Amino acid sequence: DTKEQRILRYVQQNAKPGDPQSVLEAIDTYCTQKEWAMNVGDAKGQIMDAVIREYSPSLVLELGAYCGYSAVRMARLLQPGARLLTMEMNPDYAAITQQMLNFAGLQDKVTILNGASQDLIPQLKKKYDVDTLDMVFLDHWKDRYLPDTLLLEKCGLLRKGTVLLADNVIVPGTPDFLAYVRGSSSFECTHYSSYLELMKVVDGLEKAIYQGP
Amino acid sequence: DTKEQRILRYVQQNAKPGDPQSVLEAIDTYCTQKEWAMNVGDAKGQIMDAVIREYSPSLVLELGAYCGYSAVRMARLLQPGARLLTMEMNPDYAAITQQMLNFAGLQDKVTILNGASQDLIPQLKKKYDVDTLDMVFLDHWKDRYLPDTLLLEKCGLLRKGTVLLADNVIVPGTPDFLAYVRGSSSFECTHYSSYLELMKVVDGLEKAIYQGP
Ligand SMILES: C[S@@+](CC[C@H](N)C(=O)[O-])C[C@H]1O[C@@H](n2cnc3c(N)ncnc32)[C@H](O)[C@@H]1O
Ligand SMILES: C[S@@+](CC[C@H](N)C(=O)[O-])C[C@H]1O[C@@H](n2cnc3c(N)ncnc32)[C@H](O)[C@@H]1O
Ligand SMILES: O=[N+]([O-])c1cc(O)c(O)c([N+](=O)[O-])c1
Ligand SMILES: O=[N+]([O-])c1cc(O)c(O)c([N+](=O)[O-])c1
Ligand SMILES: [Br-]
Ligand SMILES: [Mg+2]
Ligand SMILES: [Mg+2]
Repeated sequence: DTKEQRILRYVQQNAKPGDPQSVLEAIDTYCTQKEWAMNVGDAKGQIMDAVIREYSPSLVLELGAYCGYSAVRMARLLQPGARLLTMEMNPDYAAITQQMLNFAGLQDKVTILNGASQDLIPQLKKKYDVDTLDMVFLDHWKDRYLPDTLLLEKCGLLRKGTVLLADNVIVPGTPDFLAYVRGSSSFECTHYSSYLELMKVVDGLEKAIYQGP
Repeated sequence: DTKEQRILRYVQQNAKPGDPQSVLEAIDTYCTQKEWAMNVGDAKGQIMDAVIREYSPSLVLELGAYCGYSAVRMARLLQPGARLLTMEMNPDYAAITQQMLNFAGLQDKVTILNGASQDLIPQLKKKYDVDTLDMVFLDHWKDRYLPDTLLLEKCGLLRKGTVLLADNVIVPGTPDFLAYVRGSSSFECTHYSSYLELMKVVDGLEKAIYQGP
């Protein structure tokens, strides 16, 4: 089996179907105690959660699904009738994502788009009936953040107020993208500093309440 | 200089005087980005916080102060009239702890005792007219947890309801202590699983809001 198949199996064993919180917690545990994986992670996930709650987007685009962790994070906070589209070019990853969404009970709010962003973004208006996007989460290969931002602009998919949220602008880093959006009057930028989710060591406290001799 | 001098300087440089929360955050930042140190840490510190809030102890004894991190955590949550005694054998560390508490503005709630727990525990009743303790936090050298627990009992410092809270019962581990309190009818035990505070890698998200062409 693969790492992504092992993550899904761990979720199926330990999380609760229909409970997105339990799914996030199970992936967090597996990927900090058993095998590291490139999910956005809990620390940066809290920041993502706050951006979703603040802007209450009706239509979100995610670039890079992997196993569905960030899709589960975002979709569980969407208002009724709000939607997430997520693009993923690795079909085995997309297959895991679909199963993860089904387990979490969020499959009716998320649509997986199979293929590469450079091929699918130009299809959003015609094939998927998108007018403009309310929010875009960028988390795919880092050398594509800037070209896809420019493609979204050229295709007329952004409007005033559309929120781009980009992972990993420090590590592995996206210096061309950062230079562009920070230097351009077309974007108002805010940086949110945080941490990667690396492997951890389990420890514990014991509470012992004295009962008398 | 020493690691503990560098930690204290980083706090004085970056935290707000009189603000315990800012002091904790500065220590967290230094000891996860610059140099690891044996503080209880933020994850286990949240559990400590919850125990303090649940039992609202009027008299707390801490075994092992180091730089004052856990003393700041506990003292900032103590109610009016409550006090913390902390024992620290290392005079250099005891001095750092005093400066740390002074900076945080918590010095009037904490009394530092500079000596070894096995020497000072039998003197608490005579030197401070202690009757019994409401809570004990054990976080000193791990081979002393069991003998100091037995000494606290012998010297009459525990009452029915006194809460012992022990750090590191998994890593580095306190197997004799754990076997004793879990096995003994004199203690009712609860385990709180958590994680060590190891070094982290800074990353961040960028929020870029589109304004138009
Ligand atoms: C870091 S992972 C996604 C993690 C996910 N956002 C999360 O937080 O759970 C990166 C993903 O992007 C996919 N990918 C990379 N370039 C892509 C592109 N141009 N179009 C679509 N998917 C892409 C990869 O196959 C991979 O699954
Ligand atoms: C892990 S550190 C304490 C960390 C502190 N509780 C915190 O979370 O910020 C251990 C400390 O215990 C002190 N120590 C070890 N054995 C002791 C003893 N028998 N009596 C008093 N202090 C002791 C050491 O000098 C050291 O500073
Ligand atoms: O190597 N990493 O720490 C990461 C982290 C990440 O969050 C990534 O998205 C990533 N990637 O897409 O290649 C790599
Ligand atoms: O080595 N460690 O990870 C630790 C952690 C700790 O929390 C400790 O208290 C410690 N010690 O007192 O020696 C050591
Ligand atoms: Br691929
Ligand atoms: Mg990422
Ligand atoms: Mg400790």
